[PDB]
Amino acid sequence: AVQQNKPTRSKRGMRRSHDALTAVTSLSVDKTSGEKHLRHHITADGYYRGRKVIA
Amino acid sequence: MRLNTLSPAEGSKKAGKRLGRGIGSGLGKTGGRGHKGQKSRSGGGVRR
Amino acid sequence: ARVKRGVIARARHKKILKQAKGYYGARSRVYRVAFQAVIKAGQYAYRDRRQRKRQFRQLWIARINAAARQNGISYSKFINGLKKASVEIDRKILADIAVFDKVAFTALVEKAKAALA
Amino acid sequence: VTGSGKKPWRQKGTGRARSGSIKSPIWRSGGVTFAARPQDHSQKVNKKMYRGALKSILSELVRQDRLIVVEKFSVEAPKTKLLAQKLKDMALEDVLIITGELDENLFLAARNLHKVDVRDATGIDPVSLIAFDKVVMTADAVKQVEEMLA
Amino acid sequence: METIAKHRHARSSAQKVRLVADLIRGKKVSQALDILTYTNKKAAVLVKKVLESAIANAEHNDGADIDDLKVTKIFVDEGPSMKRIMPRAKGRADRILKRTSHITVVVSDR
Amino acid sequence: MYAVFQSGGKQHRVSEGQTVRLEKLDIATGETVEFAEVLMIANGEEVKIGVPFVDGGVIKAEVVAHGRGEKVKIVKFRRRKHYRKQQGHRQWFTDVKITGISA
Amino acid sequence: MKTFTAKPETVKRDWYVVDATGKTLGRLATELARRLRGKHKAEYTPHVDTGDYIIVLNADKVAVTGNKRTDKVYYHHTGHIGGIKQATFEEMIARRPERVIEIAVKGMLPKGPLGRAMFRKLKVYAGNEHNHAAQQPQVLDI
RNA sequence: UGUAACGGGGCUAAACCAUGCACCGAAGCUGCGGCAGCGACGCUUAUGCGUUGUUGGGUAGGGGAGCGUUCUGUAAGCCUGCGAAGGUGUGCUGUGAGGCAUGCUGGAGGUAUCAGAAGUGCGAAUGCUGACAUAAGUAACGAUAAAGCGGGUGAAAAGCCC
RNA sequence: CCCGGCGAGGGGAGUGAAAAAGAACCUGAAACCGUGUACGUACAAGCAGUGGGAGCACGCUUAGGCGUGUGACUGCGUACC
Repeated sequence: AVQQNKPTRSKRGMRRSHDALTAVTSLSVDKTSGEKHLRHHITADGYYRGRKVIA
Repeated sequence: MRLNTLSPAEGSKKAGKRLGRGIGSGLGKTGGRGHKGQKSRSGGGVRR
Repeated sequence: ARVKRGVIARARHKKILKQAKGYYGARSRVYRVAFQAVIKAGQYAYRDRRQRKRQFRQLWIARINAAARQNGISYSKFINGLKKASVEIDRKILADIAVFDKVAFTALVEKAKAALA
Repeated sequence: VTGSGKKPWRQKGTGRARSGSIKSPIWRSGGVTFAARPQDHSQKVNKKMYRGALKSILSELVRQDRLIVVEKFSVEAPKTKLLAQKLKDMALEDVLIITGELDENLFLAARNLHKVDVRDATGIDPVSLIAFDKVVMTADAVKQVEEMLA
Repeated sequence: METIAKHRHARSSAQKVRLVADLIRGKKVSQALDILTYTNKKAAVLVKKVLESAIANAEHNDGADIDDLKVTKIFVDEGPSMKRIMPRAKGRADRILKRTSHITVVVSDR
Repeated sequence: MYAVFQSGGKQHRVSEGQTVRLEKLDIATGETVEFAEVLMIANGEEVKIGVPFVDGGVIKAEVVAHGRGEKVKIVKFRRRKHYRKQQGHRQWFTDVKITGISA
Repeated sequence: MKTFTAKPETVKRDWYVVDATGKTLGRLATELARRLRGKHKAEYTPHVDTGDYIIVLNADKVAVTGNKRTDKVYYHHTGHIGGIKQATFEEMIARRPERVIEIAVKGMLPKGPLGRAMFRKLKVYAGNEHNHAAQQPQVLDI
């Protein structure tokens, strides 16, 4: 359960090739306030789909 | 004469044997005393 | 006096690490593996000077055999004809003629085919 | 080396290499294998070999025209500017002056001169005859270095 | 104008920040700010603060116009890791390394 | 228009004006040399194959330079037998400029 | 001066038709290997594919001497528990006839990427027709 | 475990026996170029010039000749703020250890030649000390008594306060 | 002075001969870890080199090619003590 000899930096980067983060495609623009937010998430301002829900 | 022109007679200095200073030096790695045994050891060798 | 040995050891290691340029992995960086790789390279280079002198001769022999069999004679009977006509052109120039100058190789084939018969 | 003679770990069982002292020369801060002592490097020269080298050195000091014999060499004040003007007048820059009787008037006004050292005739030494560019010697001091050597 | 901005001895590892810093290379700095806003990582918070500070330096210490800026070169490389003893079992010791990093953001208009 | 000839223990195949590097001769850096032993002279179509050193034809060549080649490094090693050895080698040449292939 | 070395762009490779109607398998395959490797061209180069594309028709009509029609067995392993599959000559001639000359030539070619390339040169067909008439291949009798 | 008793393809010769001539084939031998050791021989023996002949795989081991580092004398000399030691590239050069010049960094020392002395040359000793990798962003985050919500405060609250 | 959390850290300013001499402070190597550019690499098997060698990219030129970097393919080749 221990390595027989050390793995190279070559085999390190190949394994970390799948560890890359995926950025969001794009954010949405609300109809009234026009601020950016995630899809299907209420704004930091409390707007969601043209409707203020939370002060 | 000068102090930087003096020189000994040819054959005066022999410069000694430095045991253990590489492959190409002749002696080196066992320094001329063979492989294992009582003569190979530090302080070893039988008495007179 | 006490001799410190930073500069002479660093010089001896830069000497070996400079010859290991182009080697994969720790053979280009780590000194021990670089030293083994450099001595292995020197051994192979000696051996391959000898093997180069062999491999080019067998390449020329294959080219002369192909171009002579284009003319209708195998390499053994072609070399025997050129030897019995006392022609001292070696296999290097016969390969160079075989590739470049087909009519000169044709005349050499006709000379060997005259000399064998 | 200041330290204890205790084994730093066990003989077996531990993963590390064997060791039996922290004063071992392989170790750091604890050390030297073949440490040094104060030693007398002075080596014996035979009297005939010393005097043979002295006669060879004086003969080559003549034969290379670096020997100058002056009958009287003295300075009449202990001022060094008088000795400096005397060696400037004699075209002398780096000299060994050998006088058969050590007068203090000459010895004191040659102290601050770098290239000029004045020896008695008994204080003649061979590296001082080689090392100096010119040697001037009093006539009775020439007679003295004769009657000592040969 | 190159306009470097650094966060030296950043309390995070170089790999954990490098994972975030490989997302905003070459990006126009509005979309880079929006990406670092909507990335749910602590390295995104650190890298977003250095990017905002680099914008501020490029507006103040030299001329203007953040609407034409673009992130040329952002790189993270490790700093001085501090050594802490973590006691493991059966009496033995263990030295865990609290790793730091240096986050450098270079944003230009070019 | 080319000739085959034995210069320094090996055949060369040279054309007009070209410069060929071969072994060291006792020729100055600014002198002439005449290779009268020519093995094969080909001119257009007329190929004169030499039942040795054909007939009459003499190659004229001028020595350009006399330097030593690149250094090869001989490493002689024997694993676990406590033996290694290095030696450099730089092989002299003469560069001759072929001035004329005589027919 | 140095030697000659063929370049992988300026090599000209002709197309050839060979009929294997009633021939020995090994001697046919040997001349195929000779042409496919490039041992016949005067600008032969070992590290360059200088061979000529060969179309081999009537690949089920190739013959063998002796009892090798029934006695020559073709072993290959599936890489599995213990599956060693074997086929004689006539059953391979019935089922996949082109693979006979494929394996026979593939054993006489070099090993590595280059031998795989000069085996990609070979276009063997079991029938008398071929679809490569756009390449205008000459008849090669041997 | 898989053909698995030609190395393989394949071979009725591409097998065997006899004969014959070619060719391939080594670092062998020969051709050309260079270095060295030994022995004869004459030059007038700077005990080096040449001519020939022969030798030149090497462990343990014997013998011979050199390189480099630090320090002392030469040296209150010589190089050096129009740039030293060091570091890092490049190019020449020697049979080799090596040497020399030079671009960049550095910002004050270096040291010829010929001698002298060594804490004089590291890859290995489960070598010693410091640094940094590897497994790896993996295991784990320490009792399975248990948390949820509202307001606060703050740049930020699952954990703090109420 | 600006970003930052009346931070940490940084960018200008200013001192200085020099701030890649900024207090983690002369020089600042190697291992180790990055960013950018050139080449190679997703049908090809193994001490990772060595001999041959195309292409590509850079410099230059007696305009013939060299020099530098990588190096498909190919013969040979099972590390050191």
